[PDB]
Amino acid sequence: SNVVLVSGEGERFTVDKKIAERSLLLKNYEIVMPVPNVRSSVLQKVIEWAEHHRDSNFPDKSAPVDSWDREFLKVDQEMLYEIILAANYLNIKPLLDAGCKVVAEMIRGRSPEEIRRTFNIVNDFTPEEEAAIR
Amino acid sequence: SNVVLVSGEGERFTVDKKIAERSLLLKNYLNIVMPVPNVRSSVLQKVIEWAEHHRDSNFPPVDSWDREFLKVDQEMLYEIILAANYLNIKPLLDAGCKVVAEMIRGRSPEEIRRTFNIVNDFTPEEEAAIRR
Amino acid sequence: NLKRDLITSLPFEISLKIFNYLQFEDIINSLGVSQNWNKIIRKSTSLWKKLLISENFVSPKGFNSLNLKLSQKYPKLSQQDRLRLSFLENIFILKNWYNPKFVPQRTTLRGHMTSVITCLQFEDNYVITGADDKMIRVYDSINKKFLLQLSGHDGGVWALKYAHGGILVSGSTDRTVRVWDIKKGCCTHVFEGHNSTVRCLDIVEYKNIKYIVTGSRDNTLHVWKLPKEYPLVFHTPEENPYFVGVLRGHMASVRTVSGHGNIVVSGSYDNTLIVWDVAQMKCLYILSGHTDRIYSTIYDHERKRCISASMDTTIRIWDLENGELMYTLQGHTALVGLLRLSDKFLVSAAADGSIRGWDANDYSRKFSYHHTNLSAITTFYVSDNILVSGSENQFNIYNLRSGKLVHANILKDADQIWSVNFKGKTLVAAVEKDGQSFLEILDFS
Amino acid sequence: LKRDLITSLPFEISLKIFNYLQFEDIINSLGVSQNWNKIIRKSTSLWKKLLISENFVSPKGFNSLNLKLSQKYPKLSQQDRLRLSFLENIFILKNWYNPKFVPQRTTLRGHMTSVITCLQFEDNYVITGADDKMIRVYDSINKKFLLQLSGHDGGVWALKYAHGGILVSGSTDRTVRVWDIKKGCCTHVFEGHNSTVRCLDIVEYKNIKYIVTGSRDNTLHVWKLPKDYPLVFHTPEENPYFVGVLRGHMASVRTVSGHGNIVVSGSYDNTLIVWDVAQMKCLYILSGHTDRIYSTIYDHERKRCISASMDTTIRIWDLENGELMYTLQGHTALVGLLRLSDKFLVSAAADGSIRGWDANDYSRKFSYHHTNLSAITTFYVSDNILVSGSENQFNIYNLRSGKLVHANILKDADQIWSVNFKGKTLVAAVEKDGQSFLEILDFS
Ligand SMILES: O=C(O)c1ccc2ccccc2c1-c1c(C(=O)O)ccc2ccccc12
Repeated sequence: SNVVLVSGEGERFTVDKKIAERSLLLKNYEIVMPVPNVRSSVLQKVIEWAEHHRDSNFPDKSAPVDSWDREFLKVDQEMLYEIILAANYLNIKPLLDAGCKVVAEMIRGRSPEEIRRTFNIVNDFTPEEEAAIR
Repeated sequence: SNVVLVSGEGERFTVDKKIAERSLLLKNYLNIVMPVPNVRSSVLQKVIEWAEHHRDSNFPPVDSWDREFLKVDQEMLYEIILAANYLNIKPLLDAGCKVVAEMIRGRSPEEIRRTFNIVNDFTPEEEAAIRR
Repeated sequence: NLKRDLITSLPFEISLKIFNYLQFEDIINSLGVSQNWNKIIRKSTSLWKKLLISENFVSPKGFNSLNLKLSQKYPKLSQQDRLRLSFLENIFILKNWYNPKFVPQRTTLRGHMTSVITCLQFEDNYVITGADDKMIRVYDSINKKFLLQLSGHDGGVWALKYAHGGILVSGSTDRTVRVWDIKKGCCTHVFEGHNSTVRCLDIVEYKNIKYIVTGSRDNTLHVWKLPKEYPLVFHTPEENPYFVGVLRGHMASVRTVSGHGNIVVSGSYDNTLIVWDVAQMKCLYILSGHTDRIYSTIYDHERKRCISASMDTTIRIWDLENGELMYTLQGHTALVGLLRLSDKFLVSAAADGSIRGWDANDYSRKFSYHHTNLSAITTFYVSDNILVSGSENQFNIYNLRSGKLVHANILKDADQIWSVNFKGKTLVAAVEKDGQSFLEILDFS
Repeated sequence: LKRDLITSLPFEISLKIFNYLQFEDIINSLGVSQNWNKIIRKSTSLWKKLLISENFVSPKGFNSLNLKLSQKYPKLSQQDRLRLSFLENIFILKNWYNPKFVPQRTTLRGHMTSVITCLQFEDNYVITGADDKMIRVYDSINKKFLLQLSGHDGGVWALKYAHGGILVSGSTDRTVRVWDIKKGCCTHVFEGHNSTVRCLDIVEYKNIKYIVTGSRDNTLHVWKLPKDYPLVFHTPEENPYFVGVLRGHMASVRTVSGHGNIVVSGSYDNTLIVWDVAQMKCLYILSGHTDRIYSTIYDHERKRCISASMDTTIRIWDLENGELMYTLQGHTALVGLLRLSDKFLVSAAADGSIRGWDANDYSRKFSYHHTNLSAITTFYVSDNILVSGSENQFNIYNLRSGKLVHANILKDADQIWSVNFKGKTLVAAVEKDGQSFLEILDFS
């Protein structure tokens, strides 16, 4: 018993109904649900997470990220970003959680410059808002 | 749940919404940030100190923590009455008016004048007609 | 320095708030503070209103009448300034009423042929008395003089009601109802129709028409129009254009009546009060439960209540929305005499030389005063400020705010006090000396 | 290339990222950008979860800490207030927790006598009382003696501070005095009490305040705290402020605890009674102990009562219905002092033991022994710190790690009569060589 999920780049993904039901948006109510504005390469990776986790339960500091979830999320930041987006859109809370934990792992321990370099963000503090420091 | 009241000097005062509602203008308004034109910060802060202290008061006679609170110079008192009036907080306005009245009670016209720095501007005629 | 004329500086209304927290003594002082305080204080009608009310010189539902009388007395003055002079005058007069050192001016005028006065009216500078000698005597209360005797009744006068314009209505054992003009000095109209003594009477005004309601020992009341435009005699009510109809319901003598507008309440020796609509000529309610004769009633129109006093020794307050009994007041000693309702107090005398006062709204206990002699009360008159009371050899005046006898001394030489009435500076008494009647006018200017 | 994930993601998600980090990493993040800094301070939850998780306030205590910060930082926003308060708190806690940090010490003269019998610390006042009949008032901000309140005709043995600089005292003269500190004098004397007043409390309820007064005379007295100046009432039936007497215990009332209209007392007669001061009515008889009751706490939050005996146990009772839930074992000696913080029931026995139990289920959370095994004379606790004193020993314990933080800050005391702390201020009434002193310690 399958379902098909169409990504935003127009590719069809066939996956098992119960595995797709990991998505609550999916769950809620042959059968072909669209995934608007979600790069086919992104939805792939979601489905991959979902199949890997077919027999995982999760709860409702926190449960640290699964050793597998950590590799599967060792990606470039734009993939990281769209996946977090995707799990938000699809309401796959355990995935949004993991995603967020990894981003937090990027900030952890770092300094302000360190951080900025880590995301290519622009320091737009005035000399006087800069030096304001506690 | 909070609300911001902006004083005539541009200073933003965060206050609990339930608490600020003591002002019926604010309660009325209407409908996160409410201007309070022409009310100095120190005066607004005084008002909010009153509203926060009376948070659990039932208003429907005289007053007591309000007496230290209203024991200020005349400029301040005046200004607090204006702000109470503007903001529609009857029990505070009522309280400030009572305080003004306490200044006048049992005092002669000579003393009332000296208290408020008022010039006696009756003609000797106006005044003869006054004592009867 | 950091000093500011707050009254001046503040919005006008905020300044009146402030001034309305003050005693009037402080307000008089404030008037003398400066032109601007003077103007401010003198601008406010409602400041002076409140003052007049807080000193009980007048009531909310009495005020338009006072305003009118002032515009008449002082036409060149503003409402505010009228109220203020009225306030200042009343305080002066009251201060005198309150001061045990003050001695009023006493005037004595020959009373009636018989030594017992039965009724007394004090209105518009007129004092009117009736008695067992078949005569009504009209006196002038400013100039303090006897104006004139009105004769013609064939029996004793049991009741009289003055109506605006020098008009008088009396009722007599001769079973007539008579209407008088004082200025002209004669009986204008005789209304026959009662089959027995006219015992009591009232005058009511409804939709701008004035009516005489008369109660009789014949069991009935009769309603007549007060004539507007000598004596014209009407032997037949049927053919009398001023005759409205008869009110039948009581099974015995009608002792007492009290009306306002189209509502009239009577009490009877049948132990009952009837409430009547006088425009429909119908009974509204029978009020049952007293167990002996009723001798006094007040229809309380402000509050829509009836107050009755009975030989059974109780007072009852009845609710005129539903004809229901509200309250029974008692007891231990009988009540006597006529009841009075001031704006603050229901007051009655009692069979033990006392006067009692209850709050006029919820009838809680408010005052008792006692003639030290255990002397049967014959008469008292009251207002929110003053109680005046008489009995044998005794004429007392009390300050109802402080609860103290203010004057015990004033009419000592008089043996009996039959009737007493007062308004502002004037106080009048129908009295007996050495087996003879007099009228006493006491003036507290 | 890369992305500014924080800015790009919906507010709610970036927030959820921030809730995963430690406070350090969140400050750091404030110094990254106008938008980062913005996002982070738009956030009330962030800082609320932070105060809570370091135990600087409890879900229930929140609104009240909020109003206090409002009363103190009127011109700040809720967020910035919270941030300030967290950052002030984390810096003080680091100090308290730091083995290499030593606090400033101010030693002040105490009472004419070496034993101090009671201590209140509230509103920047330290108030102590002793056998010498006196009450002493100290300023905790400037670390100074303010004034002495005298009047009592005998030892002072119970104090309670009331908001507004008012204090209430119990004594051997059997008076109940009320003082105004800001005026420096006694305002009301409440006689009526046929022995010493050993204990006392103040409660509030339908916005009037009352004083409950407990006695070596078996009964309690209920008065109302008032609204030329030594204004005395010899006569209880003719004293306006006296409500009633609450008769029950057949022995001395050693200890009392209440709020609102519920007061609970524990007696030398081995029982406790639960009272309703509104109706002046006895509610339950907590009976089961086999020796003196030395302490009790009315846990209003959970509608429970805790009792500490000379019989050596502790007992928890359900105040909705009045039966025993648990008997605790942990003291092979009379449990003397009792405290309840948000997370811990802490008790302290005279074998030198101090033990801590979960405030909810009462499972064992910690035990500490003064090395010399002498009687624990006083202790004070929060969720984060334990300060306990005994003869020759003054100890600060870090409750997260269970390690002794300092052992000798008050090395030179021979006795710690009484200890109390708040924020950056530790205060102790101590004895040195026959004289008593007030010790104040500053962790800012
Ligand atoms: O009952 C009494 O003896 C009593 C006592 C004090 C009072 C004071 C003011 C007015 C009435 C008072 C009364 C009283 C009440 C009554 O209590 O309303 C009702 C009827 C009364 C009749 C006669 C005398 C006193 C009466």
